[PDB]
Amino acid sequence: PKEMLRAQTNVILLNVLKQGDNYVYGIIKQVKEASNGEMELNEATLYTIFKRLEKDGIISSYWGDRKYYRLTEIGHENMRLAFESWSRVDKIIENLEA
Amino acid sequence: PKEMLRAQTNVILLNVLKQGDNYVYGIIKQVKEASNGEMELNEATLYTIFKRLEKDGIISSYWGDRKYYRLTEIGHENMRLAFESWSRVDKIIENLEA
Ligand SMILES: Cc1cc2nc3c(=O)[nH]c(=O)nc-3n(C[C@H](O)[C@H](O)[C@H](O)CO)c2cc1C
Repeated sequence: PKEMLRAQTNVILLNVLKQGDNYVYGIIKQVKEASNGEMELNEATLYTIFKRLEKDGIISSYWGDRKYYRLTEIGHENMRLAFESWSRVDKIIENLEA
Repeated sequence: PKEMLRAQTNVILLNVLKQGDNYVYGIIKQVKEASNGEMELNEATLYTIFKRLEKDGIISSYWGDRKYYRLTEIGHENMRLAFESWSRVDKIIENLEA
């Protein structure tokens, strides 16, 4: 299911960035560690996703003193809205089971 | 965010069907109750989503002795796979926070 994995990777990448500004290799390390090894992102997958997020204003980038990525203001608020509504969804689903 | 609401509604509808075969009005009642009133689905929204799920083999339909909908075999397994991987995602996200 290609576009569910895509969605999953998006959420994860945004959450890494939420923890702090980071660069591609740093992100890939953090995701591999937090996933107990089960998830090893390809450098190129990150460039594809980051090209799209930048265009949509959700993230921005800049150079160290190596390319760093940053969650924008829009990006933070979009994450908050997403977490809020998906949490409603999770409780609705909880009420359907019992 | 049109296509996130769409995704949310999909998950909810599939979970209703997971609880048991149901018909459009019954589903809408159950979702409104489980959502403490915050979520009132339109009859037409359900037809749009159910047309797509049927085509993809995820659900099927039949008449009572009124149209009933049913999660297919594929449908159940797809739900299980989705719940499993999103649960990995949730734990990965948990490790990134602390
Ligand atoms: C920020 C966030 C975004 C999510 N996005 C999706 C999604 O696009 N599709 C999906 O099926 N589940 C998503 N989920 C998980 C969802 O709440 C649910 O656990 C699974 O969809 C299966 O129940 C998301 C969860 C979080 C916390």
